[PDB]
Amino acid sequence: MNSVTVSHAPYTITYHNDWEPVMSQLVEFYNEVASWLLRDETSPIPDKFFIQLKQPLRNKRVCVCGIDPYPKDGTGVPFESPNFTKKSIKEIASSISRLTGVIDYKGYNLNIIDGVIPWNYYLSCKLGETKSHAIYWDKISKLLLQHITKHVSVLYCLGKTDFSNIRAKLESPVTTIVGYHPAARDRQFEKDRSFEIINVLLELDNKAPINWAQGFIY
Amino acid sequence: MNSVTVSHAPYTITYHNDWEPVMSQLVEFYNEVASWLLRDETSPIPDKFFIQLKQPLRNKRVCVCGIDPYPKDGTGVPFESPNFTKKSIKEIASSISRLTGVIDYKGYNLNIIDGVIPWNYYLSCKLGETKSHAIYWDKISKLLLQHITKHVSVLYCLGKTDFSNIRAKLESPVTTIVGYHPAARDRQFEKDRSFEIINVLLELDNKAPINWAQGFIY
Ligand SMILES: O=c1cc[nH]c(=O)[nH]1
Ligand SMILES: O=c1cc[nH]c(=O)[nH]1
Ligand SMILES: [Cl-]
Ligand SMILES: [Cl-]
Ligand SMILES: [Cl-]
Ligand SMILES: [K+]
Ligand SMILES: [K+]
Repeated sequence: MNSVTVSHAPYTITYHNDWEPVMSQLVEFYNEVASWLLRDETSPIPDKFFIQLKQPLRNKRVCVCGIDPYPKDGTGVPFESPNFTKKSIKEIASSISRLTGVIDYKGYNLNIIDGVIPWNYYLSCKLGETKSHAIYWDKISKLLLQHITKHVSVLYCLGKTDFSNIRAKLESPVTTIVGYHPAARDRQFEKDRSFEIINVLLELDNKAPINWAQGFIY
Repeated sequence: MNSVTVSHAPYTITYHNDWEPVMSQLVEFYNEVASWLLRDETSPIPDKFFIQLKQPLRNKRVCVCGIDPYPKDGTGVPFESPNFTKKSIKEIASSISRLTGVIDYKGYNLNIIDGVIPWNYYLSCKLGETKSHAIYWDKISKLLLQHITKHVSVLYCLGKTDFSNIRAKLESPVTTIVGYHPAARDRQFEKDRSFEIINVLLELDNKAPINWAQGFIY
């Protein structure tokens, strides 16, 4: 676990060694755009922007990727809602409940699942405004996700319109699924088969399925 | 069925209307390289290069794709061996035999199966030399396979090394699986569950299964 310093808040970024190859470019890129980010109140707060860089990558086989943090109360862990109030994670838990038979739970967290790294393409938004920092994270977003696709077997992105151009953006050889976002119109998410498809493709790729029930909190 | 003219042999390419949108570009790319390509004796003969363009695409939900034709005796139909002598198709048949329970058969052809189009990424080779014509087919190969992946639900490529970067070339929402080639050492093809898993993937995509037993000749 090393760290590097950046000129603007949060001033230091702690990271796992698996990220070493991109940290130099990340410092340079972040120093360029950070003033744009910090003039607004943000979700998450700046000290939590990069908290997922503490996660290893070599033991990951699925990236679960949303476009950017919750408009409010983002923790720096994508989808995480400590009090289980956010619609997105509740919808995800409901789907996993249906697939796993786990009916009694108090919460759900993608970040405690073996082999899964939850990710947000953009690492912040202006408080209460989705995708408001897209232009500023852009170069960093491509850099960091491309780095993740060097490790994982499956990239699962949520939001058909949000991720409309993801394949041209990454130019990756990795398996990529773009599914419905939890708030997609007409409850399309609950019929989405992506969690099942991911496991079929992993086992095809000679990897263990994801045990999605590990995400539950009791 | 319409046809177009090319400047060198086979001179006329007849095609089903489903291929209409790539034909002008095909003519242009083929005219650019045919003079160099036709320095060699080929598998298949030039009059059979394009015979699969006679197939419709709108009723196809799976493409089974090899790298290029048999080094000798290619017929223009990928994997096809009229006398059932070639190793690849014998291994394919054996795999489908175990999957289906069909024990007595005299041959197997991937081209007589409802919903399947068998394909070769490169449409010829120099006689007796595998992948020898990749230099000539390059642009055509991308053009044609990309068009197929706008119609099929699953793309099944044979050759882990040959197709390792294929999802970056296609940049497609199609579900692409890359499996072992029939002649993979330590008999890895025999362990491969791709043919079986194709129907699982199709079901998740709300499509009908393939009846792989239609491929048998008796
Ligand atoms: O972190 C989050 C939360 C909701 N939606 C996302 O895309 N990411
Ligand atoms: O047509 C063929 C024959 C052998 N191998 C392939 O990949 N395709
Ligand atoms: Cl969506
Ligand atoms: Cl063979
Ligand atoms: Cl192989
Ligand atoms: K969001
Ligand atoms: K071949």
